[PDB]
Amino acid sequence: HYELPWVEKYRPVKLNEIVGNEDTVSRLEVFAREGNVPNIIIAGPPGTGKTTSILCLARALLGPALKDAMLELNASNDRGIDVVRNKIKMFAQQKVTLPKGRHKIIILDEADSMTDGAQQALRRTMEIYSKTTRFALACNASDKIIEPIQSRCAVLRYTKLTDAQILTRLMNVIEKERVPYTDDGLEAIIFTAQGDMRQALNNLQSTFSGFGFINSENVFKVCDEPHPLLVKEMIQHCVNANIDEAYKILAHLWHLGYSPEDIIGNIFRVCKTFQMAEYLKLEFIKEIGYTHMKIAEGVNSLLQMAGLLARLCQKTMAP
Amino acid sequence: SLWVDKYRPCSLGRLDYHKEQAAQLRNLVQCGDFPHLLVYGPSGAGKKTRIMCILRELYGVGVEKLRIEHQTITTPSKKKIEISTIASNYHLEVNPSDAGNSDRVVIQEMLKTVAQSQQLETNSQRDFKVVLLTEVDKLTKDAQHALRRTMEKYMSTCRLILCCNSTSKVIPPIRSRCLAVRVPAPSIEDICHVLSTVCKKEGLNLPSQLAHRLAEKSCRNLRKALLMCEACRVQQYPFTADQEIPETDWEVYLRETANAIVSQQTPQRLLEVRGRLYELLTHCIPPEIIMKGLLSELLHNCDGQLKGEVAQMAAYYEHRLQLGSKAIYHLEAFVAKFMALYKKFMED
Amino acid sequence: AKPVPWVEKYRPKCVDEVAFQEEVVAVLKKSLEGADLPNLLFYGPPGTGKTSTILAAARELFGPELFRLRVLELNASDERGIQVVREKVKNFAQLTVSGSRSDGKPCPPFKIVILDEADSMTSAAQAALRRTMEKESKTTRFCLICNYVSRIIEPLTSRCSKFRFKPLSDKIQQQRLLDIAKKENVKISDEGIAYLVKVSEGDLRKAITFLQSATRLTGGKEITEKVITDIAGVIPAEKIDGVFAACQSGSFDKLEAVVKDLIDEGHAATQLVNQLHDVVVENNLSDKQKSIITEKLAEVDKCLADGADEHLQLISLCATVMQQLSQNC
Amino acid sequence: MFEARLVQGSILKKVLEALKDLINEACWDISSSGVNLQSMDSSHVSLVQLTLRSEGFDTYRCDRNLAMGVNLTSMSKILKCAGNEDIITLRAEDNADTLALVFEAPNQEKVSDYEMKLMDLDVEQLGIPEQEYSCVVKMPSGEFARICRDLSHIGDAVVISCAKDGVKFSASGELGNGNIKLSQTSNVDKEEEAVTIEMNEPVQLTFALRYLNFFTKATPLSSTVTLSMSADVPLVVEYKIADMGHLKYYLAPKIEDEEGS
Amino acid sequence: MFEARLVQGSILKKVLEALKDLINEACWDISSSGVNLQSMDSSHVSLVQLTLRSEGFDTYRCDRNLAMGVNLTSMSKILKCAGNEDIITLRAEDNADTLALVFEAPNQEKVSDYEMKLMDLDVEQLGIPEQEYSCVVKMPSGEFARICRDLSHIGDAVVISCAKDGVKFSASGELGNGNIKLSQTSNVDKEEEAVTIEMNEPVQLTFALRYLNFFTKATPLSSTVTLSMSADVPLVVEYKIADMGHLKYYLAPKIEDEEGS
Amino acid sequence: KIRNLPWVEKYRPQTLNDLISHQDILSTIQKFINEDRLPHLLLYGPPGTGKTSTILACAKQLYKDKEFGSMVLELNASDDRGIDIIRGPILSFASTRTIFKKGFKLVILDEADAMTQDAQNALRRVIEKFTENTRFCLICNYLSKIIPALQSRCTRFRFGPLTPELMVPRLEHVVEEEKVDISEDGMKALVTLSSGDMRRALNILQSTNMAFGKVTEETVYTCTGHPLKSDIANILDWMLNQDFTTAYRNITELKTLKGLALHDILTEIHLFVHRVDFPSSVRIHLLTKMADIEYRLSVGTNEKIQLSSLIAAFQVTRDLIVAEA
DNA sequence: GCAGACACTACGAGTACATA
DNA sequence: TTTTTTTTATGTACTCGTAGTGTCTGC
Ligand SMILES: Nc1ncnc2c1ncn2[C@@H]1O[C@H](COP(=O)(O)OP(=O)(O)OP(O)(O)=S)[C@@H](O)[C@H]1O
Ligand SMILES: Nc1ncnc2c1ncn2[C@@H]1O[C@H](COP(=O)(O)OP(=O)(O)OP(O)(O)=S)[C@@H](O)[C@H]1O
Ligand SMILES: Nc1ncnc2c1ncn2[C@@H]1O[C@H](COP(=O)(O)OP(=O)(O)OP(O)(O)=S)[C@@H](O)[C@H]1O
Ligand SMILES: Nc1ncnc2c1ncn2[C@@H]1O[C@H](COP(=O)(O)OP(=O)(O)O)[C@@H](O)[C@H]1O
Ligand SMILES: [Mg+2]
Ligand SMILES: [Mg+2]
Ligand SMILES: [Mg+2]
Repeated sequence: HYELPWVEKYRPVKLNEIVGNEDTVSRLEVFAREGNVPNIIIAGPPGTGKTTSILCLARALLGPALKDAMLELNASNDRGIDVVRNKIKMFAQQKVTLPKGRHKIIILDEADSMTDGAQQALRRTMEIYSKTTRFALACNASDKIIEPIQSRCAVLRYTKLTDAQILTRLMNVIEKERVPYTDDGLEAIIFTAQGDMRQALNNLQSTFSGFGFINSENVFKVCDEPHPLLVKEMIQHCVNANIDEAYKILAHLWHLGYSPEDIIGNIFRVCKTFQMAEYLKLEFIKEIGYTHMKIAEGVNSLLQMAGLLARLCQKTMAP
Repeated sequence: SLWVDKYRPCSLGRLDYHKEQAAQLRNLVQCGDFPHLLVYGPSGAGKKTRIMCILRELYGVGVEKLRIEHQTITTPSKKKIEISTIASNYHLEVNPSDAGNSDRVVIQEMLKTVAQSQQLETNSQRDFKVVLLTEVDKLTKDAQHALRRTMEKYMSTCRLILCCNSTSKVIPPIRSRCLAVRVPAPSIEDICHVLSTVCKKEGLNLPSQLAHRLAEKSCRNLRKALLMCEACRVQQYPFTADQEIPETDWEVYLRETANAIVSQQTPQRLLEVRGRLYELLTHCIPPEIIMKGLLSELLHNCDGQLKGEVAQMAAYYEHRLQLGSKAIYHLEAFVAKFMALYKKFMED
Repeated sequence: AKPVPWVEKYRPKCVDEVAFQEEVVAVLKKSLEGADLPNLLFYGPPGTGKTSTILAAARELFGPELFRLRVLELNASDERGIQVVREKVKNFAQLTVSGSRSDGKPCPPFKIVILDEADSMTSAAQAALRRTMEKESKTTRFCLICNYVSRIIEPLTSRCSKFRFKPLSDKIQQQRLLDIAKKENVKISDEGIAYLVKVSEGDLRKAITFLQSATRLTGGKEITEKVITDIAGVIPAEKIDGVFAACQSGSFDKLEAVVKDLIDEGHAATQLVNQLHDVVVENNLSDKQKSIITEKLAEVDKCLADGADEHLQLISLCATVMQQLSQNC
Repeated sequence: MFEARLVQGSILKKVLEALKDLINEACWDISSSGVNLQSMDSSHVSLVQLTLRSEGFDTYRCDRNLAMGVNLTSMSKILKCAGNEDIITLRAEDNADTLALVFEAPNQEKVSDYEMKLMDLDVEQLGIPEQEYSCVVKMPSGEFARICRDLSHIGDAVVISCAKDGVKFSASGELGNGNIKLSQTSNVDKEEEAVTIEMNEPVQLTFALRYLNFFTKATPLSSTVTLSMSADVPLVVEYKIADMGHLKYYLAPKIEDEEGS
Repeated sequence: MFEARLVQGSILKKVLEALKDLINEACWDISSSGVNLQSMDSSHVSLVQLTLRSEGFDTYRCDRNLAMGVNLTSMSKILKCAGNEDIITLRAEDNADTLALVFEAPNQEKVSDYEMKLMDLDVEQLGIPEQEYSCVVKMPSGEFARICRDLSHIGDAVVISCAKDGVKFSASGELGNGNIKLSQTSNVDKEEEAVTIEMNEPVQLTFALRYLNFFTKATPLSSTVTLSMSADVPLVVEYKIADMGHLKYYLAPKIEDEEGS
Repeated sequence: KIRNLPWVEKYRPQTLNDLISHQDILSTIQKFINEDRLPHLLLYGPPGTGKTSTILACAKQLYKDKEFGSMVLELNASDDRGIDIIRGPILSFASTRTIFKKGFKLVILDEADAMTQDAQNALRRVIEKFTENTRFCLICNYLSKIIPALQSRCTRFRFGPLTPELMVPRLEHVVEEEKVDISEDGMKALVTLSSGDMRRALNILQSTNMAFGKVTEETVYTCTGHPLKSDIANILDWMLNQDFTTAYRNITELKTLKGLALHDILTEIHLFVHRVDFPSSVRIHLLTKMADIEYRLSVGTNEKIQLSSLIAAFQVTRDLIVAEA
């Protein structure tokens, strides 16, 4: 036997062990206790626990009838126009005896990869056989799922995890794993995770396996500080036409080994949600796209990024 | 047959202008080891006449017996595209710009089949064939980058005579591989001599003043000058000194479009000018000639401290037009910038 | 006994015939001796000798009987997609090195893949080449030829030992052109060969083409400087002085007139940009005026590099230098 | 006025899918001796001769010598609706510009007529010289269908030589050459398998692969295939369609490329 | 020098049509004892071992040992054009890359030399454990191929169980369960049809159906296939050719997880 | 035995101890291997830092030579890696057991940035469902080309650029095993021109050993063609001190004599501008101008005109700097 | 034994889209 | 309170129609 990593070994098996989104998880716990759950779409950031919530709800609702009354489909399966017509539909008509308030659950994980025609063919088999079967969909970008499917469900939306919600499960994993720690190292783990519980467990396991103790510099020796938190400060330095500090942060990110594509992509994501004027943001985005054209055609050096920073500083001083 | 085709010279010694260049081209192709040629100059100068005179000098008189040949080429997207081709018993002429952006496929498949095949008759036909690539300035950069190894590997068997208007659109990999032959436009006196010789060969009398006005109105284009000379013969046989010369409709339409630009500077006038530019673009007029005619007419109504900024604006928006794909955006941007500059100049 | 033009007749057959590219020629010469030949990347201006060096090298290493079985040459003239790299290049790189030379000359234990004009390869097709060179380098070698190294991705740049082909110096080009003229029974004056090596600007193919064309034009007599000037498309100095007189006049009508004169006489705008820049960097203008005139010359040359119209770029550059000359008036 | 009747419907179901991908038109020339079809491609590489005599038709009425042209795109969709062992009758009037094609059952009350527009094409007869070749050999039809499909997996151009030992089929490519020499199979029960050589001058020539593979789907039309070729005369492939006539094919040699370093 | 010679060409045809959709390239290991072939599939799940004895060849000579990497997609297009009552010649020089596949046509006249190009894929030698199997079952290849086809209709992966009574095939599929249990059917006139059990320990393993039906394409090679199975070491589908050698197959079991409940 | 291989492949770190720079990451990876708890890895960084060699050393340490074909399914950008491969061979490799010896398998996906988004989306549940039986290693250069679900599933180790302090002894080992005469300035030139990349350092060393036979600063800067620091300082001194024609003549004479290229001159001048205490407006103008010149050199342009513009970009700001005072 | 009918997979063809 | 159409140049994925072809039934 091989020991599992802490991401999959410490997966919650009950709905009370899932932290974050307390109202939605509590309502899912009530549904799992009583029954008659509706069709459900859970959307959110990766690592929030949508697959965990769906699987825990299905395991608590079905129980011993799991192997015959649950159909799990993933992106590793086909889920084409033929699988919806001959596999989802045949399982929907299929007779499975169940207790009262319990239905067959068709789990369609990662429904963004589902094609538009397959989701169109999924509608009438969802509406007709709702007396016998139920659907549970999980997705990251809810815009890829078509509107008639979203109208057929209660579209639940998951938010990014609060640091205390990660911290409680970090206490849980630490006391079942007997991990020596300090407080600042766990704040470093939370800071490296950035709302991702998978990244929190991965970084905690890496720091425990590599060093055996959780302080700040043991975490930052193998993990990394998040990239757009420095890009926000460098864009802020570009806002006040301060080219020296902006180039200092750009050169620090360049000597860390980041490619120009990743740097300019995080620049664009920071400038998307930055707090400035609307016209200044628009000409900043136009300048970023003009530089990204030169990055894409082949020329990508520190000189191009410094020229982009200087043009962004020029956009402030040119009303 | 019109006057542009009935009185075209056949041999290099019959050319009335650029006779020293005709003797140089006579001495160039005599041995047969001449390199690839890049015949460039203004349109209507006589580049194709010199190329066919070179082809007459190399082979027999069989280069004037042409035929239309059709070839269907398969794209990488598996869509069949038909391309027309002028071919003779000694040479062949290709216009790859008729295929659009698929000219790279024409260079990669059509040209290699011609270049990789040695000529069937070696005694009547010479030791090499000639491929005429006409309008290589309109070629995309991918087709020009696919061209270069064909001009190096099978050069001693397949020779090339490239014809274009501007050598700035030709990449320096191609420009290094071929000897550039410059054919300037004939002056007013050479065009007057050609028109007088054509009119005397038809039994007519042509005054010097009318021939001079035909030469200035054609802007040193011998094809256009011979066409308006034939048109002036058609409309009125007595060749008066002040006989009205007919004009093409797109040029005067461009003049009226620029007059409408000057007359009002408002967004709805900009919309009407955009409709006029749509009318000009839908008649297959190239957008750089629209920009050139616009700058030719709008600078007549500008004052002396405004012409440089309008010229720089026109060149900048023409370069952005050649970088982009949609002509109407850059044309309307140039027109809107000119209206803004004209309103700022007149209101101050 | 057919005639052959001089660019292919004087194409280097061996490595010692390549001129002025001393470091890479020494590298391939030690590879000819038997040293570990690395993956090569050749880049530089046109006419410098990137294709001929590797072709003469492969002819030297393999001979006539092993060129077809050890060299795969791919250019932009054939199809190089993701599938050609994934199938044809990988199946060639996975082949066995079998067959030795019959003349007793040593045979190298690798194949050579020549990807000439690798700027035209896509970024996806270049990404499929990486572990082909990393895995199959025991039995094959890769030589990418390009003109701009920015079009080559950074993994492929890092995998290949880069050799930059410099533009040829005046001295080496002068001796090579004099040797070619001596071998062809033709004569050229000192001013003629000086103007030839000034016009060619390190392009040996252009120099050989101009020398051959002047030989055919004159017929075998003295190749003087005037046949070089009228064979190169060099604008006469009177046109440049007329352009500067129209610029110093301060009126746009004479400026349009001389720009229309230069356009109608078939002069290329690259030659006008070169001669105009040569005049501006060698006169008594101020440093600020020279600075923004040269900046306009650079941006006009760039705008001509993407194939913009000649007349509008020339009228914009002439308007800018007209404003610069008439500002101090 | 032209009206003809066929003995079997499978003749047009075996002759007309063969020229699905060769020629862009079907020009039938009416004479008193029979019908004639001489057409070329758009690439001017293959020539097809189809001559069916009048003695084998069920009926044949002819008064004038005309020339009609039939397209392929509408014709190919019609024949899939037609039968196999039925009779196919045709009708064309003197002044009408619409050829009538009927593929009715041999015992039926009603007919089925899918007419098409006559294309007014202006073509001329190039004229085959019918000169003496260098080699004339006889080959089986079904075996020729296999050996044309054989070399399609090797390269794109094949080489056919024909010496006194036999006819040599070669296909050189990046994979490996393949050599096939049919010879001396007269000791068989069937008269179909008798491979004979009639003449003697050997000629080596290269022919394109695709046009031979476009030919060998019409192999159950005839029993044997006669192969005729010379040094500069194009390769002639002869078919004999039962008792009603004969079919002739023509391939110009494929252009061989240069050899370099 | 390597010169092997197949006594009938039908033996090579049935071998390489079983590895056509399964194995990636043919890596022939050549020695004086015979021709070996030990290569995994593309998915690194199945393993094929093929050993042909030198005594089964017509003439076999091998001066020095060779490793012979040959692409099979280009190789499998040559056994399509090969006879079954015919002679197959295999040639390989000491330091060359050509592989002469010389045979005769079904018309049985002509030599047909086809060439391959050798590959330089180095491969680490995979060690066959040669351990004792806790379930050895003799079973006909026709019956093993039939119930593998019937089980592909019902499910995706099949549960194969062996015990004292006999082998048992279970397919938990979409439409339901398909259970086939066969035993002691040696009381027939034929000697090929026989189910025999040799060892004792009862195992249970799940295998992919797409490889079990791939392995049963060697049905014309052997009348009876030996099935070897145990708990740790994988399933073996063993074909023993009568006068040529043996064909040895391996297939790893699938990962299954019991429900927590 | 002697072999005919490039020095970037002849000298490959077959073990984890032969890699030089990322000591903490490799110590954590060795502790993952020794404790039999290796997770799904995401090795990303600039090229030439040793990401392929790290996972090849890991696969060589985990599995012996008699069972390497049964445990490692290595797929890179040279192979077709579509969604048919993820739903086919990769899924069948992940969901099955081992033929010879019981153990966990490894799927190495080199150049995972070149994979499509459909294959990356199909890869998520293959990683998550069969994490006990097999582990997936994704190696990329651009982390933005990998979907955030795959970044969440795999713990990431940033293989940053190789610092020249720890990059020296590996080059010393290559020099000692290759019998190469090298000076101190030659090694300094190698670790300066390499810029955190041990592949091009070995390529420069092999090319300089073949071209000259010795590795000195002059030989390295001649074989590479890079300008020396003193010549870049002289070019900056000419552009900031003298008039247009004299500085143009000096820089053109230096470029003709040394055979320099304008790209390396632009790179080193851009590096020397941030060290020189410029005003903010002057630095912004200079950065924009050199960005324009370095963009302009990517097409068929004349290099002399761009050199004149490079001089012009400093002759503009000379008067501004002096009048700033 | 050979002609007709059945489902089977391989292949050709058309279409959409690729970002946060 | 207002709706047509094929261009962008590859790479990949999806979906559907069609065509050899192995195999089964029957007189
Ligand atoms: N809310 C949570 N509470 C506790 N553990 C969690 C939570 N979310 C994630 N985890 C842990 O992270 C692992 C992976 O969570 P997942 O449910 O797979 O993430 P996800 O929400 O499905 O995101 P995607 O879209 O599938 S990448 C689980 O096995 C848990 O160990
Ligand atoms: N270094 C050189 N030594 C001798 N002859 C040369 C040299 N460079 C160029 N030539 C001559 O010029 C011809 C063209 O040289 P090429 O090697 O094709 O130039 P190039 O490097 O390929 O330029 P590009 O990038 O392909 S446009 C050769 O056939 C020679 O005749
Ligand atoms: N850390 C290192 N220690 C020692 N040698 C190294 C190191 N990194 C790279 N090298 C050398 O450089 C060669 C190439 O290293 P690679 O592992 O292929 O680089 P890489 O990390 O794969 O970069 P990319 O993104 O794949 S191009 C190796 O064979 C070594 O010779
Ligand atoms: N030397 C000449 N003598 C008389 N007519 C000429 C001469 N050169 C050109 N022409 C006429 O002028 C026109 C120029 O067109 P063309 O020769 O195609 O050159 P271009 O390709 O530059 O338009 C032709 O129609 C031709 O009849
Ligand atoms: Mg999930
Ligand atoms: Mg080249
Ligand atoms: Mg790597």
